[PDB]
Amino acid sequence: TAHLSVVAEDGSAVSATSTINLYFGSKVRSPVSGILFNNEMDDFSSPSITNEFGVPPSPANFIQPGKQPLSSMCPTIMVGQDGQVRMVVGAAGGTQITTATALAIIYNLWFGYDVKRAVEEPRLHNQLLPNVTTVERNIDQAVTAALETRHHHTQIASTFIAVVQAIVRTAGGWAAASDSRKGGEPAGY
Amino acid sequence: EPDNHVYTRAAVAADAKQCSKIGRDALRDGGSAVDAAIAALLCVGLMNAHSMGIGGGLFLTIYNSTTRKAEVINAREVAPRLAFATMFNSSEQSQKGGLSVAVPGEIRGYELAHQRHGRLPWARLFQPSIQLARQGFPVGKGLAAALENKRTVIEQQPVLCEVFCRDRKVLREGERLTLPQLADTYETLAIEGAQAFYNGSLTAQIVKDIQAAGGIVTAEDLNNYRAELIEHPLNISLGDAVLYMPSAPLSGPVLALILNILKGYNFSRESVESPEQKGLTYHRIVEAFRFAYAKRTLLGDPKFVDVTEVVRNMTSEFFAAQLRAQISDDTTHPISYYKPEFY
Ligand SMILES: O=C(O)[C@@H](CCB(O)O)NCc1c[nH]cn1
Ligand SMILES: *[C@@H]1O[C@H](CO)[C@@H](O)[C@H](O)[C@H]1NC(C)=O
Ligand SMILES: *[C@@H]1O[C@H](CO)[C@@H](O)[C@H](O)[C@H]1NC(C)=O
Ligand SMILES: *[C@@H]1O[C@H](CO)[C@@H](O)[C@H](O)[C@H]1NC(C)=O
Ligand SMILES: *[C@@H]1O[C@H](CO)[C@@H](O)[C@H](O)[C@H]1NC(C)=O
Ligand SMILES: *[C@@H]1O[C@H](CO)[C@@H](O)[C@H](O)[C@H]1NC(C)=O
Ligand SMILES: [Cl-]
Repeated sequence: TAHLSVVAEDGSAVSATSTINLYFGSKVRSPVSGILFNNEMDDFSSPSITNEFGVPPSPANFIQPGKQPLSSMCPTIMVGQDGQVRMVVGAAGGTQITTATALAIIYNLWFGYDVKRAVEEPRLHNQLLPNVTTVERNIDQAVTAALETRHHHTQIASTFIAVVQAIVRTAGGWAAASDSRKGGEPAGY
Repeated sequence: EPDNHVYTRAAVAADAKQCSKIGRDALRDGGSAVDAAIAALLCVGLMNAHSMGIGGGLFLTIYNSTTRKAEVINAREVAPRLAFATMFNSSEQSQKGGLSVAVPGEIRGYELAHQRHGRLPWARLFQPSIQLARQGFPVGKGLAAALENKRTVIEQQPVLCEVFCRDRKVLREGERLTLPQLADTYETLAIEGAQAFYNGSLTAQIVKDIQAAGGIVTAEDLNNYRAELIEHPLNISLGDAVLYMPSAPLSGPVLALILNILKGYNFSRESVESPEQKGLTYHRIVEAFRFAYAKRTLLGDPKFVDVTEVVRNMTSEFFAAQLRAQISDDTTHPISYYKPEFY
């Protein structure tokens, strides 16, 4: 998955998330077209087995011909009272996309962190199934403590939790950030 | 580094510096948000080939400052006509080989977004990337890790090792990647338009490739694929702002639920200034995740399952209030406490 954000000069915006699902998707690449095929069929539920995330059969998400599998993506545009775009944000990486999106919005809109800190700030993730809270390797360990004393058994991600690209309006203009976890940078004028 | 990334006119935030620039340049050439978006995406499909590209699918949340309206473009993959509920019996099965491929929707997404919002010629959007794909670029950090992560499956796979290895060992950060075949394909797409992919000169090769790998995609799948305009995206309120996000099949409802739950605590700078407050804040945050995830398993493609009421519940203030009221400040709970639902 990849997310990107855009604000054009007229103040129109695009939040866009896109994916082939797993790293290198299905691992099928055409030797003729060079097209790498998605394994998006994996995002469906099966009537038989429980998924790798421990989610038991969920008939709302069973495979049907022509049907779109449930996705974790959530490309988002925050719009002001005035009709001015306030924020453009979304995330990418495994199943941590919705929690990461939430976090960046919380970080900026509520904690008041600037757009590059919203994106760089340590993250954490729980999706109920699996039944574990994963924290990033550099989370504030007071967060870790405060959760375990409330009976969360936490684990530490061995890599990182999601990749967030964001653009926030300030009175200074459009403040933009790309996630160092994946190594992008914004551009603009 | 010679930039603080605060722009007075326009910005592109992407996960490869070069693709941010490609989109920035599209805007400077007079292109719309969408034009820049598409151009950056094509580049993203090269620089982060593991993440996304024309073999996959996407959604676009678009805000138009002229009309002051938002819209979503749904262009996620669909199951082939031949697909069925019991087609897989392990996770491995739905993860590798032809059978795990859904019908790509990327290009129809780009097309539909471009017809509605494009201002640059179609071919102009492909130009930088074709250039990039033939030229070659150094492997950036993100993709080097992906390669490392998957070195076993890549190195033992000749068709993947062709572009992704040097001397039959995965490319490492800084080494030059070139995507010759994708440049051809991108060029065909630039000239012949979206049609070439779906019902055109690439179309048989796509079927032949998927099916030779054990898949069941057929030309008819491709001919029938349509991206979808969604005139009224999901929305929630946050303060005096409004967030637009996609409905099912995406996680718009989950994110709406998560945030609607958490807005009730009136978070501020204060919530993290003492570890006591910061502790409880993060606990509540995780609880909101768990409550919203519980309801998620009720979701699916709204064309095939009536999730009207589920979605209305998930994005509603009453429902959110109802779940916040059950969050314990002193403790997390068993899975069942959240009332996960599968009907
Ligand atoms: O939910 C979706 O639309 C894509 C997102 C994958 B991406 O690489 O982040 N697939 C989710 C997923 C992640 N791991 C297994 N399935
Ligand atoms: C798995 O088993 C089902 C049900 O018996 C069958 O229809 C399907 O072809 C099998 N799929 C795979 C991928 O082996
Ligand atoms: C907004 O809508 C107009 C029609 O009113 C359309 O031509 C255009 O695609 C949109 N504007 C932008 C900047 O994308
Ligand atoms: C907000 O909520 C729902 C989306 O389904 C709909 O009733 C309404 O059109 C939405 N409003 C906007 C401005 O999109
Ligand atoms: C929506 O509202 C209430 C939860 O407060 C519940 O009784 C009802 O079953 C919900 N509807 C659906 C479709 O989940
Ligand atoms: C899940 O995790 C929580 C917190 O670690 C724990 O209290 C609970 O017993 C675990 N198991 C289930 C089935 O909920
Ligand atoms: Cl290639």
